[PDB]
Amino acid sequence: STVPRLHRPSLQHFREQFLVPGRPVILKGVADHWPAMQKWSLEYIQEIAGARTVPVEVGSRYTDEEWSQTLMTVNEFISKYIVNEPRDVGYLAQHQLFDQIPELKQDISIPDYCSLGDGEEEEITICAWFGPQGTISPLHQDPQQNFLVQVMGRKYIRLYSPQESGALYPHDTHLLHNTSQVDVENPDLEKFPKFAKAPFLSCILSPGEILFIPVKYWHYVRALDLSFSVSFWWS
Amino acid sequence: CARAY
Ligand SMILES: O=C(O)CCC(=O)C(=O)O
Ligand SMILES: [Mn+2]
Repeated sequence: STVPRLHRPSLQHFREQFLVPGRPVILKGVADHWPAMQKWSLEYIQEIAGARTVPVEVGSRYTDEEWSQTLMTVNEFISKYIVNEPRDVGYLAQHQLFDQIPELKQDISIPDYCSLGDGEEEEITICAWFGPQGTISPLHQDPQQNFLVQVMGRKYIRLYSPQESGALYPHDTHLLHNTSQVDVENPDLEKFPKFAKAPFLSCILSPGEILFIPVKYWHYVRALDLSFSVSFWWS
Repeated sequence: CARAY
């Protein structure tokens, strides 16, 4: 089924119906007035961030054997992996761009819902996810609550509850134990038969929308267009 | 925020 969409729910409603039970939801009317929503174009990103060095993941999926990480300027990333017919998929993923470039922080806001957590605002981790159509983050789970805010483009997102972990065949190794062995959109059902019947939620996340990903909820993400998302990891 | 370590 689909992830529910709610317009600006009260803190108490979000707490009781979503945060405490650990249920995903899309929040509307919360981030649609970030300055980023109108300001962030490729040209703006080049002007504010183009000369800075960022880590770039190169390859279809971080679970691939050919996949690698490199360093380049934001201008180089845009030129090589977005605008010119790219030779490979590149992704500026999982990067604390707003600590690197404080000016961009003025264009976003931490959702007020984060104040319901038991952690300090100073410990909230804010990451940028910027890349072309077709980037894929394989199915994985994270150790904190997350608000994933879509600024540019759309993403297809599949969510599996922690209760379904046995059907998702987590990797055995330490570096990948938070990651599924299954390719969500083309699963090997001969090797991973339990995956076929595992229930899930899905959505297309569009600009101005926030997806709440409960702590430890398994999530898979594919960009459908040139995309920029901002995540807030909080407890 | 990493998933790739
Ligand atoms: O947008 C993506 O590719 C992945 C986002 C993610 O895994 C996160 O925000 O924790
Ligand atoms: Mn994640």
